[PDB]
Amino acid sequence: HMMADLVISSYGGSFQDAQTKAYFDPYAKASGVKVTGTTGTGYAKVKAMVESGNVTWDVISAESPAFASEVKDGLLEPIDYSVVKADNVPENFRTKYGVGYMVFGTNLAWNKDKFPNGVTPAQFFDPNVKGRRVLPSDATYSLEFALMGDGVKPADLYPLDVKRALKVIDRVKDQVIGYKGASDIQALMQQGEADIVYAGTGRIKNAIKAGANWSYSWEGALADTEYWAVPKGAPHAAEAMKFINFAVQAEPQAELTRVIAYGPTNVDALRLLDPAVAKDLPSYPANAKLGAVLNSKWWNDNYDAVKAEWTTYIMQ
Ligand SMILES: O=C(O)[C@@H]1C=CC(=O)N1C[C@@H](O)[C@@H](O)[C@H](O)[C@H](O)CO
Repeated sequence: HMMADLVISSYGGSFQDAQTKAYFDPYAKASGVKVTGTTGTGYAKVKAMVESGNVTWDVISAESPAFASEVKDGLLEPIDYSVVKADNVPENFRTKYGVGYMVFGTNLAWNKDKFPNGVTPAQFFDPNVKGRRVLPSDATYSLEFALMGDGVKPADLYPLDVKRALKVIDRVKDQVIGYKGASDIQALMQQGEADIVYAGTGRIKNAIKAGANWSYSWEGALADTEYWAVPKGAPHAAEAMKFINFAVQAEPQAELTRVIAYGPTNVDALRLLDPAVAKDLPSYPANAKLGAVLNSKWWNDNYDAVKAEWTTYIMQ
């Protein structure tokens, strides 16, 4: 049994606040287990922890390119499907080393006072459009936005033309104030320290709810899948499977979407929600046609080479 906290690593800020309300606190109440949310999730951190042999994280939230790299390096425990019992979660989300629990869009957002007529992906990469820009911390999401912004059709994205994408970012690189994580981006929006960003739909909508006079579009947006995974050598690997089972059920999945504008993988969650929530999701036909879906197969094969270039690229 659990004699200490079940440690869950995520992204912090409003998204972790949402996960705590929908998954962490309800599981703690249902199981009697102490659940502690932490930050730092990512492939580099998971690798360092697992390879050290000093594993302090029991459950991780992994975005599909980070998840792909973790699987490739044998950093995760296989999911116990005798424990994770969710026939209403499509089999393609129920993978060997992780369970797809959320579908999320990454969108172009603008401050309405600086840009009342909005910003298109073409205008984001236009040197003549003046404004403090924030791009994501890694090459993932960033490269696809640069390419769609430069006129690459969403259907023609992969294999990513990395050279072109970087030459595209090069046009507005002097106006890019940072390459930040989701929590840092939401704080910059709320503090009015940026004018144009590329961030998670839920982070944008939560900043607006909190008073940020910002807007966004689905033009050049990138949709991705978020996974629950268990680091290899996790001290509470068996309890982690019990948390994952709980979290992927219709009620916790619907509670997540209620608080933050990210979509469920459980097919029975949306009928529990306001019909209007469907319009703020990447799968919505009017939204889907304007952007693309991240290809994790491409990132699985190309992440290491792209990362080696990206690190040197953002270090000027
Ligand atoms: O935390 C969020 O609201 C969103 C929703 C899931 C997710 O992975 N998020 C983070 C990404 O949008 C992004 O911040 C990413 O981790 C970095 O760009 C590093 O690749």
